[PDB]
Amino acid sequence: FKKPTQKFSGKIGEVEIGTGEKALKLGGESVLPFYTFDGDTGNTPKVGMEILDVYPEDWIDPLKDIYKDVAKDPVKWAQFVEEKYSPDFICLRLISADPNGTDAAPEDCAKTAKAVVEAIKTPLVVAGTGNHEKDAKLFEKVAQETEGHNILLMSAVEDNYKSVGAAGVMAYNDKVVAESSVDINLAKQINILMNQLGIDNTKFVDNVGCAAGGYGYEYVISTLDRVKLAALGQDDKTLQVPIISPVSFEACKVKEAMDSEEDSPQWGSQEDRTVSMEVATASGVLASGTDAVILRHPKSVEVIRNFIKELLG
Amino acid sequence: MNLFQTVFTGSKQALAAAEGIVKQAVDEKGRDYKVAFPDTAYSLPVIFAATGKKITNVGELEGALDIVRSLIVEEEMLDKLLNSGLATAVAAEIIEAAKYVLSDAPYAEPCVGFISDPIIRSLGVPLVTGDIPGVAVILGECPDSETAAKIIKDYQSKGLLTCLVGKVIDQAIEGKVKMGLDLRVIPLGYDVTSVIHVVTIAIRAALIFGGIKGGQLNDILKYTAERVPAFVNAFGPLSELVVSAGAGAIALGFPVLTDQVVPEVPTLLLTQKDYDKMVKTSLEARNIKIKITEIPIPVSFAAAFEGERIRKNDMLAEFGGNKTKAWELVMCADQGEVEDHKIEVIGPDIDTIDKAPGRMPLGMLIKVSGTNMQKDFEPVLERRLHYFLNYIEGVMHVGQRNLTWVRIGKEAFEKGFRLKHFGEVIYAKMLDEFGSVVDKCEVTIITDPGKAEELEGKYAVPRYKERDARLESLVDEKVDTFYSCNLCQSFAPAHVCIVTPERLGLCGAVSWLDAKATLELNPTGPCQAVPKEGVVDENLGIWEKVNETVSKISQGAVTSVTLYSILQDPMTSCGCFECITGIMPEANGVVMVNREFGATTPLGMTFGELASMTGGGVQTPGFMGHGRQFIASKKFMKGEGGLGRIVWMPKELKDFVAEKLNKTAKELYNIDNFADMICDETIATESEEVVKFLEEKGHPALKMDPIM
Ligand code: SF4
Ligand code: NI
Ligand code: NI
Repeated sequence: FKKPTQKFSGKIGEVEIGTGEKALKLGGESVLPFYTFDGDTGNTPKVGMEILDVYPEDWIDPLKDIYKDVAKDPVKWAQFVEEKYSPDFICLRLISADPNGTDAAPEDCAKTAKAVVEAIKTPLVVAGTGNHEKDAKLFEKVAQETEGHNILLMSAVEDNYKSVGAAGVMAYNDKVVAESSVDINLAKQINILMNQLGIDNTKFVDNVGCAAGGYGYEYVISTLDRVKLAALGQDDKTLQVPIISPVSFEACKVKEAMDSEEDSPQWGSQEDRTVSMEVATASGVLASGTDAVILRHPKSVEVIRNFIKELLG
Repeated sequence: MNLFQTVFTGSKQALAAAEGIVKQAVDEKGRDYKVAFPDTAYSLPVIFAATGKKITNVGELEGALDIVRSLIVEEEMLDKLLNSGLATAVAAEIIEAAKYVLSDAPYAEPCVGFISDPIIRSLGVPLVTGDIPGVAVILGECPDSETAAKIIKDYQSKGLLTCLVGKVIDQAIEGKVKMGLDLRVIPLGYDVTSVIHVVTIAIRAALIFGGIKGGQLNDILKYTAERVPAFVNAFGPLSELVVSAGAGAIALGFPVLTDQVVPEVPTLLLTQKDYDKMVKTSLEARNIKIKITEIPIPVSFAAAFEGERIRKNDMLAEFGGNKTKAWELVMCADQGEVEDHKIEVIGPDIDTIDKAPGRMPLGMLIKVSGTNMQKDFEPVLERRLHYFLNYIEGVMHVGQRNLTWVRIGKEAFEKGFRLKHFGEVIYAKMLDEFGSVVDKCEVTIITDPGKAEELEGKYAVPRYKERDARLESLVDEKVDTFYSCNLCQSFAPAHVCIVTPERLGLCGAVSWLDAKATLELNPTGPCQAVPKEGVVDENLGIWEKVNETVSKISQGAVTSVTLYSILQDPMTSCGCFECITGIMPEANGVVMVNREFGATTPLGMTFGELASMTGGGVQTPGFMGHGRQFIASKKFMKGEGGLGRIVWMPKELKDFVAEKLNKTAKELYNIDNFADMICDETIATESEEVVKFLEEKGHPALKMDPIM
C-alpha cells in the first residue's frame, strides 16, 4: 500500500503558563493529536487538578474523605495537592465570587489567590465565575494581587474580553483564556478581537467549550475537530492557539457521576462512576485536539497521565 | 512671528533651560551621580522611546542635550515642526529629571510630579475598556476660578482623567475641585515642563500595553495617536515655550485646544473662546464618546416587557391605526441639521387627554447624523425602533412606516410618562446599539393633526419611495462588492452564502442591504465583503475572488462555485431554505417545491427526501435550495437558460409569486401569463402527465437547448 502522507501547513503556537522550572508549554503540534506517526506533536498535553477557595460542599463523599484536613484552607489544599499528586497545574476556582451563591467582594477573593500563588511552585490557573459582569471586576483585582507569577486567567468571553484581557495579558503580563461556546466561528471571532486589542497568539489560549460525555458531547468533539483541521490544514493564523478544556467542571456534575448507591443501587459504586466519567470525557477531548485538561479526582489524573504516556511513548 | 517660528523659539528656550539646569546638576552632584525617576522601569521615558537608551547618571543626562539639538531643524515644513515639538518634550523631560537629581522631593502636594509605573498599570485597564473616555490635559490659567472649576468638574463628571499644569491647580483649589487619583483630577506641577509627566503616561502606555520596544519612535507616535485619547486645553496667554510644548502634543497626535488666538490647524490646533463649549469642542476634536448607562425614563425599561397586553379598558391613548394616522421615519441628515439630544413634542401632550381613552395623530421623526452614516442604513435603524418602543411597560408599538400605531397604558402615565420620554428612549439607545455609525440623534414627536400630515408628505412619503426604488432597481452589475454569510455553519460547516442584490440568502431573512449594514455594525460578524474582482465567466457567475473567498470561509471544503447555475459547481445549501428547485431531465427543465408542501413532486421525491441531499453544505449539481423571493429574479438560473426552465410548482406557491414571476418572464418576451403555462399539483403529479401538459401548452422550456 501507500503510507498516508498527510502534510499540514499550519502549526499551533506555544503558550507558557507559570514561572520557574515548573512552567509548562502548550501547543506546538503540526499534526493531529497522538499522531506520532504523522509528524511532530509539539508538547505533551498537560493534566491539571481542581481546587476550591471554599470548602467543597457539593463534592462526592469519597472526594471529601481525601481532602479532610486540607479542604478548609485553600493554601493548605494547594500545597497538599502539589506534594501528593504533583499536577502539571492547579486550577483555583473562585466559587465564593459568584453572585448566584455566597457572593463576595473581588478584593476578598484576590487575597485568597495571592496566598495560593505564593505557596506553590506549580503554575496556577485561576478560574472565575459564570457571570460576565463579575469576572471583569474579579480578574482585575486578582491579576493585580498575583503579579509576577504568570497565572492563567480563565473564562474571558466576548463580553468582558476587553476588561479581562487588559487587566490580564497587557497590564500584569499574565495569560488569558479566550472562551467561546462550542463554535469554530465564535472561537475564530473572539481570537480576532484579542488580536485587534493587541494580544497575539502567544499570550492567550482558547476554550472552545466543554461538556460531559452524553450531554452535548458531540458538539464539543466536532468543534475541536474543526478548529484543529482549520488551524493546520488551512493554515488559519487566527486558530493556531492551544486549547484548554475543563473536564472536571462539567463531567463531575452529572447524575451518572454524583448519584450514590442509596439513590441508584444498580449503578454500583459512586467513586468508580465519578472517575470513569472524567476519564472518558478527558480521553475523548484529548484525542480531538485539547492541549490541557482539568480533573478533580486524583485517580482520574493517574489514568489520564498513563493514557497520555502510553500513546506518545 | 508665525507658527513655525513660535515653535522653534519655544524649543530653543526649552533647550536653554535644559542646559542651565543640567549644568547645575553637574556642578553640585557630578557626572557620576545617579539619574532616575521614582518607580519606573523605562528610565526617562521620552528619551527611551525616541532612542532606546536608558539614562542612569548625570553625565548621560548632559549627553541627552544632543538629542534636543538634533531635533530642532529650523525649516518651515510640517515634519520639522513636529520634530521641534518633540525637542521640547525631550528638553522638558531632562529638566524634570534634573529636578529629582537636585532636590530629593521636588514636588510638594497637591502636585504629584512624576507618575510611577504601577499607577499607569492601575489606570491602564480603564483606558483600554473605555471606562476612562479620554485624558484632558489642562494647562495655563482661566479668566476666573469658577470657569476653571466648571470645566474641570465637567470633565470629571464625564469620567475623563484630567491632569492640571500651572495656575489652574490653584484656580481649581479655589473652585473646590476634589483632586485625587481615584477622583481623576491629577495636578502635575506649576511649571510648564510638568506637562511631560502626562506625556510619559502616553509614552509608557505604548511601552507597556502596546508592546513597542524603545527606539521605535514612529510606532510609539502611531500608538499614542490611535490608542491614547488625550487632548490639551491651553488657557490664558501662551508663551513660545507653551506653543512648542503643544507642538509636542500634536506630534503625539493629541489635538491642542485654546482660548487664545492662534494660527489654527484643522483637527490639530483649534481656538475656542466660549468656555461653555470647550468640553464639547474637545470631545469632538478627540472623537471621545461618553456612554449613558440609564435611560432617563421613570417607567421601567426592559426587553422582557415587550409582548405584553394592555387591557382593552386600561388603555389611555391610541395613536394611529385605521383610527388616526401615525408614522415613523429615520433620516440620515447633515450634522448641521441634527442637534444632539433634542426632544421636541409638537402638539398636545399626553397630559391633555384626561377624558376617556381617545385617539391622537402621532408623528415620530428621527434625524440621525454621523461620519459614516448613509441612506442604506436607515431601514436597519427604523426596524429596531419597533423593539425600542415595545420594551417600555405600558407601551406597545406594531407596524412600519405610516401603518404604525402605538397605544399607551394608564400605568405609564400615572408614573409621569410623557411624549418627551418617547424621544429619550430612542436617543439613549440609538447611540447605544448604533454607536459606530450614529454620532448625533434628534427626535421630534409630532401630534398636531396639521403638522403630522404635512411632515409626512415632505419627509416620510418621499423617503419610502427611495427605499422601494433602491431595493427593486439594484442588480448585480451595478454593485461592485458581494457579501458572504456563515451563520448556518453551526450545522452545515461547508456552507457559505453569497449574497447579491439579485440573490438574497437561502433563509430569505438576509439581503444585500442587510448584509451591508451587518458588516458595518459588526465588522467581525457573519457578513463580510466579497470583492467582485476577476471575471472568469460572466454568464455562469464565475469570479476569481469569489472562488478564493469561498474556499477560505468554508475552510477548503468548497473551492469552485457558480452563482447563476445549478449544474456546474452550484452553491451549497444549509437547511433553512423554504423552496428547493430540482432538475427534471425528461421535461428539459426544473421542478420546484416549498417546505410546507407535503405531497410528492413529479421528481418522485418529497421536500423532506430532497432536503436530505441538497442540504448540509454539499455541492449537489441539479438541485438547489433557495429562498421564496429568488424565484422571480432575473438571475434565477441565468446560466441554465433562465427563468423559463420552471415547469412545475405547487398551487399555493405559484399563486404567491404569480405577479412577480409573470413580470419577470415578460422580459423573456413570452406571453405575460407564464404562471398559466406552469403546471401545478392540481393538474397533474406524475412525470409523464406533466410532460404532455407542457407539450400542449407550448412551454418555452421544451424548445430551449438541452439543459443536461
Ligand atoms: S442562509 Fe441566511 S442565516 Fe444561513 S448562512 Fe445564509 S445568509 Fe446566513
Ligand atoms: Ni442557512
Ligand atoms: Ni439552510
